[PDB]
Amino acid sequence: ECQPGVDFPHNPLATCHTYVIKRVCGRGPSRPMLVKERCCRELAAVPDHCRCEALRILMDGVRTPEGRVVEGRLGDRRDCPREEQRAFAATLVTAAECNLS
Amino acid sequence: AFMPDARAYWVTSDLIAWNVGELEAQSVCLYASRAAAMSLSGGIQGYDSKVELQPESAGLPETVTQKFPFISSYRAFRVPSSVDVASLVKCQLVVASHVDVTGLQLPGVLDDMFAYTGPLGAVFSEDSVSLHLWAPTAQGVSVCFFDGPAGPALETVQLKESNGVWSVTGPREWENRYYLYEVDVYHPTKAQVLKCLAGDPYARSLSANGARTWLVDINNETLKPASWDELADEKPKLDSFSDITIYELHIRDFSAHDGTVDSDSRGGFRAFAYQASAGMEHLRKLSDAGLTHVHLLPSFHFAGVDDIKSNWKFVDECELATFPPGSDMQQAAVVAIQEEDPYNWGYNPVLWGVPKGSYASDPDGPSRIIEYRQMVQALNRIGLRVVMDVVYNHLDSSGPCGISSVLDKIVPGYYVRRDTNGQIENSAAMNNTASEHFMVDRLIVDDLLNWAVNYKVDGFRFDLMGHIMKRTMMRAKSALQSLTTDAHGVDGSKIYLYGEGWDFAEVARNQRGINGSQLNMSGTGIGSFNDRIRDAINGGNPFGNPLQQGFNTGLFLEPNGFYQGNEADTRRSLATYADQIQIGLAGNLRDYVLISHTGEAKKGSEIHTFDGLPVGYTASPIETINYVSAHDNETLFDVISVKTPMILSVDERCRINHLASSMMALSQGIPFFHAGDEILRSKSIDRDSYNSGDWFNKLDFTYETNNWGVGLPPSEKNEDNWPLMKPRLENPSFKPAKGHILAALDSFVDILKIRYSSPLFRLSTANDIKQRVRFHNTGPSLVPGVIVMGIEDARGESPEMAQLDTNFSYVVTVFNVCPHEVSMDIPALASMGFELHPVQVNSSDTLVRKSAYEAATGRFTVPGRTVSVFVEPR
Ligand SMILES: [Ca+2]
Ligand SMILES: [Ca+2]
Repeated sequence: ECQPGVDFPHNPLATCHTYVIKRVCGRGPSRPMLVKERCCRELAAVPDHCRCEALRILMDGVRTPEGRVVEGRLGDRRDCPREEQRAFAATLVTAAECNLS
Repeated sequence: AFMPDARAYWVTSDLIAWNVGELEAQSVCLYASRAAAMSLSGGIQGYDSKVELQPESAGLPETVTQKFPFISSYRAFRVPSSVDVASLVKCQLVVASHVDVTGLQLPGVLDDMFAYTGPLGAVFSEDSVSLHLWAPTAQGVSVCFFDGPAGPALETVQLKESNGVWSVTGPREWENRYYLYEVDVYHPTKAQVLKCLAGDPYARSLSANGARTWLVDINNETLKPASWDELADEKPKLDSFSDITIYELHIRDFSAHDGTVDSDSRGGFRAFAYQASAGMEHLRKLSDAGLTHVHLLPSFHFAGVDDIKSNWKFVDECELATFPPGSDMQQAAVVAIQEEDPYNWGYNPVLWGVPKGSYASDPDGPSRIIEYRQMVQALNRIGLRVVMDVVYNHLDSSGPCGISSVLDKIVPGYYVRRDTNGQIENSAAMNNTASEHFMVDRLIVDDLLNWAVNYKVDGFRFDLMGHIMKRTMMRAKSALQSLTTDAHGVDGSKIYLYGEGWDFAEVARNQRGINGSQLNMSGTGIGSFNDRIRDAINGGNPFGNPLQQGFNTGLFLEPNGFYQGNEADTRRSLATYADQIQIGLAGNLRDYVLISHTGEAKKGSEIHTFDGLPVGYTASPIETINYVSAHDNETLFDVISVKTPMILSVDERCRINHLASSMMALSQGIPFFHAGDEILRSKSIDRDSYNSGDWFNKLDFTYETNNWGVGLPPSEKNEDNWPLMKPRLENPSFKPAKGHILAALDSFVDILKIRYSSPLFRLSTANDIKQRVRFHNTGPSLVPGVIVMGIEDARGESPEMAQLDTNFSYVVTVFNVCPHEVSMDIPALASMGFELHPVQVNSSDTLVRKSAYEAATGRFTVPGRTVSVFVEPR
């Protein structure tokens, strides 16, 4: 039932996408803790029962009836493969990061 | 080697806090070692003193927890009266309890016993010169004197400690000497006592790269330019804070590429003192239009740039121009020399009280002090007040080593903020300051007074204000306002304050005390950046997906192919963004009532952003800093070239740039402009150009180039966005010509003049805005991409309000972002005597001239991609 545009915004956690790149690939804007805070605030704005869904869309994205992915996803970056980016993306809710249920 | 961690706290002179077991707290002993000889061999060996710490049942009292809330649940331990506290803080200290060994964080006990309010630095008498240094943990403090900036030591004098303060009084002849402090103190990061050579925190001048401190009297006649003491009479008139417009400029960028200025003055304080340079004529044009304030990026002593100019490296600016506009070869040449180039923003504070040596003609001598004062004087004379970017949130370096470490060298672990393990916090950037501590608080206020009195500065921009305590912000405000002309030569009531009120990291939700966040700074009279209006205009946010569209980037009106939902979703998002802008246009007030896109009448605070917080958060319009661009992130031209449809012509984007800028200039509150917004400045889509050199940060006052298409920006910061940058850079139709740049400037100048042609754009109070400001294109029936703003004034026989405008009785502004012309019909503005503003009637742009009004139905015909101002004359 957790639909993008209804329960949470389109491109749900776009700030978290950049934060994943800064942490894993080592590249992105300065003041990484300011980027982190907006990512956690975007994550906390999502209702509790939809948070895991919105986190999956960041990682894998939603595929249209047309066949292609739109609202994600974690792609390939220089010396920074998808599966390496994905593993850290799941740990964003944990106590060591944003600390959210 | 013995390298302990610091999990325990010494909070008052008789109390230690530590989060250990309720039972294991019955075997806690305090160890001390002056020579720091402690080791493990398997208990502890090599200690001077051993005293039992007795656990307290009650815990930590309120007066302690109110200062340090993050450790409120910690166990309390009593320190016996037999212990000499003053001597033990100078030693290596550990508490030990199976075996759990940790160090003590001391700032708490240092503020309890050694809080000092008397003279510091250098005090000049008629026959004597006295020095004062705060170092309550130092074992000894000496002063090395030097004859010049290069020679060996002349003399060495010991200092006497009194209440944590080391002092010495010498003769008058000490004046103009160069000196360094010799401090032997225990450093926890090296776990030993080191004899450190350190500069003065209260230094007023330095030699090259802060190698030595110059013992100079700032009141000296030989340091004052002609008529400096009479500058208060020369300073441009400021009736109210509501008349402020801000122009953000970096000192080096201003004259680095300016041929009309001598090469020895290029990129320094002297450039602003030129008679008729291209740069000073540019600032003169804006000032005559209505510009009031100039905000300059960090000018104090920072690290990152060598003061000795002979070490500077350069890029081959001829051979680099032969590369393709979308190549990666230009950035490779800059990155190779970026550490030894002349370029940096200056966000690496070392000493706050001394002007930067690299911006001076000579790093040695009185050069840096005089040329700074000349820069302030010159800008005031052309009618522009000076604002300093102040960075009190962090420091460049820490530890006992390096030329760039000063404060943390003298008093280790006090000036810097640390976590519950004793490690330094890096959330601001590196080495965060701790403004909650008394002596850090004092150092910040004493600095703000130094620049206000000795340099006659007209305002301050606080970098990461949310990392500074509100307590410090409010005390600085009262101190600056209390300054009078007869007592200190500067009218302090005209000094304005603002900053970055971002709430994040270990200081968020008041975890270290009431911090200076946007929300907490409500009703204080200190400004803060409106990031709500910024994101609503541009689209998305600086850290989000680069292709996210907003109000002024064609969210629904002109899709760019990037999926942002269906047509109904983008239209509802566009109307939401418009509601956020309108609150900001009305001064981003808490209590201002606006009819939102649903038709519901909502207060500014009741309208929220899509991810939590309230949009309107201010009690007064002067607390709002409306902007669409700054030095941070991508420039207005760069962000519009990425977000807007790729098929568009550069002439259409030029008009969009004018819309964003005008929305700021015509808004209630205080407009903020980045240098180059008038002349379509580009950084070649660079988002973090702090270390990108002169190549990407170029400001051209010949108006020949906007610096678009000079190769892909540096990899470390932009590499991942290269694929969406390259084709835009490689396309010639993206690069504007000379005619575009000049037309954008002339259109910018015109809007400023409109703002200052009516006091109605600059309403001083919240209650004035409620009564007078009305928006019209509202509800479910509104025309998308159109904002209509009307300002009412006292009219007719016996009006409800006072008269503020002598020429006009009503002003209406129409903002149109649609690709085509729009015909509005507003019944409330019917049968009125409106006409187009005389500035826009004589405008150089032929498109704006076609704006019209009809009294019949209240029709407002406004051209596409245009802002029009209508007025009702008396
Ligand atoms: Ca002016
Ligand atoms: Ca550099």
